[PDB]
Amino acid sequence: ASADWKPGHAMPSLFKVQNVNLERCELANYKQSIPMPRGVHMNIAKYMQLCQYLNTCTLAVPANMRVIHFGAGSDKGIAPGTSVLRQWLPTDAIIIDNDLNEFVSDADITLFGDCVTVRVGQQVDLVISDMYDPTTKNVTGSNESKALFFTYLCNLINNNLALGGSVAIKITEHSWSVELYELMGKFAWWTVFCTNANASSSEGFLLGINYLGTIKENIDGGAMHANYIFWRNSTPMNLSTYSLFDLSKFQLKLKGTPVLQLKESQINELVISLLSQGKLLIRDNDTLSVSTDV
Amino acid sequence: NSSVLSLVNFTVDPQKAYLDFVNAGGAPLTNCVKMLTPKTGTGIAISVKPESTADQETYGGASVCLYCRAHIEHPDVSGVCKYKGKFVQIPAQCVRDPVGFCLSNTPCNVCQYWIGYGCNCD
Ligand SMILES: C[n+]1cn([C@@H]2O[C@H](COP(=O)(O)OP(=O)(O)OP(=O)(O)OC[C@H]3O[C@@H](n4cnc5c(N)ncnc54)[C@H](O)[C@@H]3O)[C@@H](O)[C@H]2O)c2nc(N)[nH]c(=O)c21
Ligand SMILES: Nc1ncnc2c1ncn2[C@@H]1O[C@H](C[C@@H](N)CC[C@H](N)C(=O)O)[C@@H](O)[C@H]1O
Ligand SMILES: [Zn+2]
Ligand SMILES: [Zn+2]
Repeated sequence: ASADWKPGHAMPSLFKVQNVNLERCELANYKQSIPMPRGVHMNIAKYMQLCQYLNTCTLAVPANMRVIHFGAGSDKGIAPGTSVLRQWLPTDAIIIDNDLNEFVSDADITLFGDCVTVRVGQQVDLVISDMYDPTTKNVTGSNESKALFFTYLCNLINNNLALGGSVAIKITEHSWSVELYELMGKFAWWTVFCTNANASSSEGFLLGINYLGTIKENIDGGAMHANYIFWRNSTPMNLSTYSLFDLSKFQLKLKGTPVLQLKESQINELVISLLSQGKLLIRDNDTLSVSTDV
Repeated sequence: NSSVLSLVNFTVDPQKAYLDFVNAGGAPLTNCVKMLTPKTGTGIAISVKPESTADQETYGGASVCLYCRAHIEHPDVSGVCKYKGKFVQIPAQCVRDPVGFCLSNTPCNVCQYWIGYGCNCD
């Protein structure tokens, strides 16, 4: 199947427009696993496939790109995804990563502790989150919207994300937020992307592409998660890493996206268009200051 | 892993400690971050982007650094790690122990290739 050669599946508008109740997620191949190349952590493939999909998105890619990576650590004390980001991003990009527990990584800055301790002084260009709270596995009653780190992430999008920046935030059947789905409406475009390397999980990356700061689409977040689940339940996904055979074009395009400072009054239509096409970032151009607070 | 790491934490020569442990049959440090690459690179030792050839594998720099992995002082006079934030090419016959290989070899000065593993300066 041709889809086996893609990095994964992106939620189609066919399911975005449905109106269904939230159902349980039942994947035919649930938790089945695919062998990886020898010694290669599965998260290498997961992050590479995510990056391959973002290569088809209108990502703003400036010099000194500001990237922050939450949930970058693991129980092995290492940071495979951060290394993929180092491989994927421009050499002059700044990676700040973070995790509750201690780890070591190839990021420029590494902050230990709860993501709420991470104080971002300036606006960033790209937010990756792979955070998941272990208590989410205690399924007791109804699957309701979750707070946890999503509160922090929602406030980040509203205050610390450049106009034109993008986010990729991990959700699962039970690890999701109404507010975060709603905020996808403030980007030029959005989807949920499921890697083929982990297609047997309800995991998906909630993607917001090119932040606009105003509401482009009014999204009922509770209903949209139900559509996401309806899509997962309707769509056969074969586990695969075939897309990683040809890595000749893996690196993120060096777009040289310009960074402008503008007042809200000066945005108008040309600027909005440039932001929506991944051709412009609006934010400060100072020195990035991302530290841990008390 | 915790055995050899806590071992190199009870000595003034961590490099010798690790090498004597794995030369005596100890299990190499696991969970080094092996990357998937095109075997197209120049093949140098340390590089901002992966540079594996068909005979090499690329590893995340921090993950093959003993001083990074064990959270102990780096020996570099500048205090800055030579590997962290970069990528390290390992001969493929040596992937059983990337950390041991890096502790046992040095990149050349003129050319940035591993002495004996690509350096053709003689
Ligand atoms: C999707 N799903 C969920 N459940 C049930 O609902 C519970 C919670 O569902 P979930 O939201 O955790 O979704 P899912 O199980 O798909 O997530 P998965 O375990 O694949 O985890 C995805 C990612 O979350 C992160 N993660 C999961 N657990 C942890 C953890 N404990 N600590 C840190 N990260 C974690 C990792 O990145 C992991 O790859 C499941 O543990 C199971 O009882 C299912 N049961 C059947 N029979 N078929 C299913 O398809 C199914
Ligand atoms: N509130 C939080 N703040 C920072 N990290 C968190 C928080 N909650 C959960 N996490 C992290 O979410 C991470 C999930 C891991 N599976 C991440 C894997 C990692 N991204 C990799 O590349 O292997 C765990 O390491 C958690 O410690
Ligand atoms: Zn180091
Ligand atoms: Zn030489």
